[PDB]
This record gives sequence, C-alpha cells and structure tokens, in this order.
Amino acid sequence: TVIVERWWKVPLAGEGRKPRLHRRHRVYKLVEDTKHRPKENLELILTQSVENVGVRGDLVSVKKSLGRNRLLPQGLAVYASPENKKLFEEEKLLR
Amino acid sequence: KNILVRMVSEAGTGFCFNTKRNRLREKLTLLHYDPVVKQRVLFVEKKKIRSL
Amino acid sequence: LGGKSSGRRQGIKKMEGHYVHAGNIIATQRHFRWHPGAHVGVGKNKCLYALEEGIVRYTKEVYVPHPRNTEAVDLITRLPKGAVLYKTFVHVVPAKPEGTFKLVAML
Amino acid sequence: QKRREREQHIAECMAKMPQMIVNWQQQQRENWEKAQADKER
Amino acid sequence: LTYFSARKGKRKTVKAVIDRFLRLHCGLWVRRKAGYKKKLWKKTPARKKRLREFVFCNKTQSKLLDKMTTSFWKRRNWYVDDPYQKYHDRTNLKV
Amino acid sequence: DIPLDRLTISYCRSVNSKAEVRFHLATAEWIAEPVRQKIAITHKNKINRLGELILTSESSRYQFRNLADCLQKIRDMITEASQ
Amino acid sequence: PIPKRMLPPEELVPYYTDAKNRGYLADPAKFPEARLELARKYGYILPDI
Amino acid sequence: RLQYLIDLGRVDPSQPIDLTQLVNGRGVTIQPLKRDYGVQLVEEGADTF
RNA sequence: UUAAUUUAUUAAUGCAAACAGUAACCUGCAUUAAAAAUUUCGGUUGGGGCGACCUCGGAGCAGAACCCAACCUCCGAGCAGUACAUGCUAAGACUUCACCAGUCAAAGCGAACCUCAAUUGAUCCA
Ligand SMILES: [Mg+2]
Ligand SMILES: [Mg+2]
Ligand SMILES: [Mg+2]
Ligand SMILES: [Mg+2]
Ligand SMILES: [Mg+2]
Repeated sequence: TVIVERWWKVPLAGEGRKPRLHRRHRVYKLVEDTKHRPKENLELILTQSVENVGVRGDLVSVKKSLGRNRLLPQGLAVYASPENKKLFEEEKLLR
Repeated sequence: KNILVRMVSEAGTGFCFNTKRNRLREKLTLLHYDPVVKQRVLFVEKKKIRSL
Repeated sequence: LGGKSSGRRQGIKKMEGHYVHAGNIIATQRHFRWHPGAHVGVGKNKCLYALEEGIVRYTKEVYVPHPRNTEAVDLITRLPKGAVLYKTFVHVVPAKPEGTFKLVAML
Repeated sequence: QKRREREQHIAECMAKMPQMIVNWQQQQRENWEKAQADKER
Repeated sequence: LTYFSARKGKRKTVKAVIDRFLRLHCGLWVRRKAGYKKKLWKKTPARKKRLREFVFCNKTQSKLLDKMTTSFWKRRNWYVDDPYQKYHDRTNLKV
Repeated sequence: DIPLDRLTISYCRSVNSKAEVRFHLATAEWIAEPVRQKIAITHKNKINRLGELILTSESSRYQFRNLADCLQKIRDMITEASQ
Repeated sequence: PIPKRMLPPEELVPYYTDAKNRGYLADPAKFPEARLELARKYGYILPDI
Repeated sequence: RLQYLIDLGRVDPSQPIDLTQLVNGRGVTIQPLKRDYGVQLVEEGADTF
C-alpha cells in the first residue's frame, strides 16, 4: 500500500458538492509506503503448546507471517478477540 | 585580498555591522558606535561573509 | 574598439540674476569652472549650491589657495612678483532678512 | 522576563566595558610601538 | 490581465502589484526603493538612506497600477492604527 | 488639586485654537506660600502687570486638549517649585 | 435562534478588561476612578449620575 | 455627526445608543463583509457637543 | 548529438516487501546503461557568412548653456587605500534626454576639537 500526498491543493468545494479536479491535481508526491515500515507483531491465543514459542492457553505476540501461514491455518491458535479471551480465562481458572 | 567580515558588539548585543579587512592579517577588534547603547563600544570579528 | 559614454549633463543650472532658494544646486562641474563664493557651498562632486535664499551673482575675484593645499601654493610661488591669479566665483546675495521682531503680548 | 534578561546582559556588558576599552587602547599602543621598532630596524 | 475571467466574467487583479505597492485612497502609489536589501556594504551611507525610503510612483505608473487592479484595492479602509492612515486623504492641494 | 472656579479660562479659535488659562498667583490659597513664591521667582515672564500668572497653549485643533495641556503645565510648575 | 455573541478573540481581551477605555468585561469598581482621572486631565466636573 | 443626528430627531438620546439604533437612524452604515468590527467614537466634534 | 531537461518505457543490479529454513515469481524505493522523448539554436552588422564587438568611465568629432552618431579616432575600469559616528535623520535641488537606477545637500539630534574619474547588476528565489 502506498500513501500519496497530493501536490497542488484542491480548491475546497462546499458541504454537499464534489470538487472538480484538474490535470495538475493529478500530480502526486508519495509521502509514505505501508511497506518499508517497522514490522508489528500480532496477538494470538495458543490452543496447543508449541516448541518454546508458545505455552498452551496463553496469549502471545507472534511474528505475523508465522501467525498467518502456520498457526492459524493449523488450528494451533486463535486471534485475541475479546470474545474467546473470556473463555480461555475461564479454562485457565478451571485448570 | 580583502575579506568581508561581520563584527559583533559586546555591549548592545544584536547590533552587527559589516566591514573590510585584509585576508592575511589579524582578527579585527574595533571601537564603534552602537545606536542601541548610544555609546561607542568594542566590536569583535566573527565569521567572514564573502571574500574578494 | 572603445567606450561610448553618455553626456554628463553638467554645467550651470542657475544663471546670474536668478532667484535661488537655500539648497538649490547652482552649477555642476568636474574641476572648478566656477568656485564657491559668498553663501555658496561645494558638494563632494565639486557641485555648487545655494546656502541661503537670494539672487545668484558671478564675479572675478582674486584667488588665494589654502596654505595646507600644496600644489596651488607651489603654483603661486612659481608666478612672477606682480602677478595675481584670479578666478570666477558664484555668490548668492541674500534677499529676505533672517529676522523680524514681532509683538507677542502686552504683559 | 525576556526584556529583563537581554537588558541585564547589556548592563553587565556596560559594566565590563570601561576597562575593556582601556585594554584595547593599550593593545593599540603596543602595536604602534612594535611598528615603530620595525621601522627603526 | 484577464479583462474577463472564465467563471465570474469579472476583471482580475495582477497580484504582483498588490504584493509590491500601497495605494493611498488619494490614488498615490507607494513603493519600496529597489536594490535596498542588496550589496549594502559597497553602498555609501547616503545611498543606503535613499534606498531605505519609500517613494511615490509617477503619474503614468500610478495609472498603470490602477488599471492592473480592481476597485476593491481602491476602497476606503478604516484601519485601527495603520501607520499610513494619515496619508490616504490629501490636504491643501491647489492644481 | 486645582479647583477650576479659581481659574479663569478663555478660548480663542484661529486649524489651531488657543486656550488662555489665567489666575491671580499671590492670592491662590490652593497653592502653598513658599511654592507660590518659587513660582513667582521662576515664571515671572508669564505673570501680568496686574499680578496674574498667564500660560496660554496652542497645539491641537480641539480646545479640550489645549485646556488639558494648560492644566498639566500648572501641575508641572507646582512640582518644580516643590523640588 | 438569536445566538450568543462570542468574546474578544485574544488581543482584544486586554482592551475590554481595562476600565480606562470603558471595557465591558472590566471591573466596575475602577470605572469611577477612571472617570475621576479623566476629569482631572481635561478640566470640568463629573456630573454625578 | 452624533450631535447632528440627535438634532435631526433620528437617534433618540432618551433611549440608549446601541449600534443597531445608529444603523436604523442611518448615521453609521457598516458592513461585516469587508470586515468592519463596528463603530469607533472619534474626537472630531469634541467641543460643540 | 560530446546543447539543455527527463526518464515515465525496456536493463540488469542493489535495498526493502514476500518468502523458506539452520546453528524463485510479483510490488515499493534506489542504480547506471540502452533506447527514446520534450526542446532550443542571441544580437550588432554598408546582404548574409567569417572576423570583431555587445556593461561602465575620460578626451576628440561636438572650438563658447546642456544634448548629439558610426564596425569613427584615442586612452582606460570591472579596483584599491584610509576609516570604523562609511551614526541617525532631514529643508531644498540636480539627474546621462522615459522608467529603474544614480547624485548633491542646509538645519536638527548624536559625535570630534573620507581619498579616488570607471571601479558596478534589478526581481523572484536561495
Ligand atoms: Mg457557497
Ligand atoms: Mg543577425
Ligand atoms: Mg558584410
Ligand atoms: Mg531625466
Ligand atoms: Mg550638518
């Protein structure tokens, strides 16, 4: 994904009006890319003990690739949704 | 041969004036009038500002 | 090749008998085609100007240079023993008197 | 505050100065002397 | 100078003039002398002084400027403490 | 200080108007005796043959301003007399 | 509906909070003092209102 | 100007002189577009008031 | 094209992004190439070309208030030196035939007790 700042300034047109645009408003200047960004980490609840990377029942911050192409498809983990979190807590308590 | 230089007053700070001096010789110190202070005061050379 | 310089527009700006106010330039020159006389000044160009309100007059007056100015002195020394140099001088002859006493009040 | 600070600085400078000027004068004199000496040689 | 604009069909102002000059209500045009913030070292003090003054434009120049602007820049403006306010109106003329 | 029933103010338009403020100096009880004496000594030029300290002022087009100026003058004089 | 008017923006606030220019947010204890001062300056007597 | 208005009947000094009243009288025409911020009282008829 | 500005196309690379593991194919940003693409080709001139010149100043033509040309005749300049009140301001003038640029300058307030012929360059931008 590319974020593209618009050079040349759209001249500001009303509440309920489209602002017509010019072939110089078509000129852009890319401010940032979503790529070339600090890689973030995703939260997952583990349904199974995995190696040293996760303890069963616990909520861990994983590398996103690992989450998306291994853990989630293989039923080894689930998203940090508030829904199932409660359930997991309950399970822990029971244990 | 000659350098342009800025000269900064010690008393009556903020007032700077531009003068000539030969490139080969000493950093310049000079008595000169500050219209802020309204008295003559020593200026000291600081930063050359083009050479010629 | 060479230079083609514009005309300099120098010369007399005010002639004898003209009414010339303080500040009016009287004559502009390079070198002294005229010299400053009574109530007439000299700018850095050698340009002559009126120092008071009045009338311009021209006169041929005996010229004595300043002692400190060397070249003139030398010239003077060179001249024979009954010679006097002479030069043209521009004067303003002032018209309106500087002062008039007026009655302010009876105290 | 701004007015005070700059003003204070200025005052300080003024206080300093009288002797600074003297020093400068002395330096100038010294320089002159040196020049004279050089000329003599 | 766009005697008729595209959308409104009104005359436009050449904004250069507006940037550079001050129209007094009497219709004098005041300008900063050119070459006044430049090469001030080589210039003699008198020259500097001359260059730091404002100046009134020639009649022809004034006329040109009037043509170049719209009637908005010629209106009476009652500013609180504009330093030029006293020069807008003219006193004691005679031909 | 300066109660205005003591003073004699007279106007004169001529744009610059003129406001003649005037009063008998020696008999003015509102001015102190030594102060009065001092005033007499100093501003004798302003005082009339009759014995009235006249100090007119002209500067503004409105007479009020002139009057104010005149008033201020008296105050200034008093101050001077004091020290 | 008839709206509520807004206050001085920023640099008009010191104007209208002083009683020497009869400001509508200025403290009315000082108004009389101001009046007195004015009277002292420009002659004439304050008519008691 | 104010004095004149008073004399002429328009602008009643028995009521308060608000901007609105003045406008009604048609002493002071003002225009919010072109950024007028109301009337300013001026010294021009200082005496003879 | 070995004139300028560009590389959006193709070119490989390089770094990201995607990837896998263990003790390639695609997108984004950089790179230098190839290929192209916009583009313009100043004036004076005894036709044009070639050669020379193109701004400023002094002298002659232009003999006596200014002004006055030529690819007419002759000199030069594109700086120095001294200061560091080459501080502030200000009546009144001159002006290179417009404008822009230049010049002179009484008084006043501050202080003491400029030389030089030419010696330079607007606006916007930095
Ligand atoms: Mg609308
Ligand atoms: Mg040609
Ligand atoms: Mg030929
Ligand atoms: Mg001319
Ligand atoms: Mg003087």
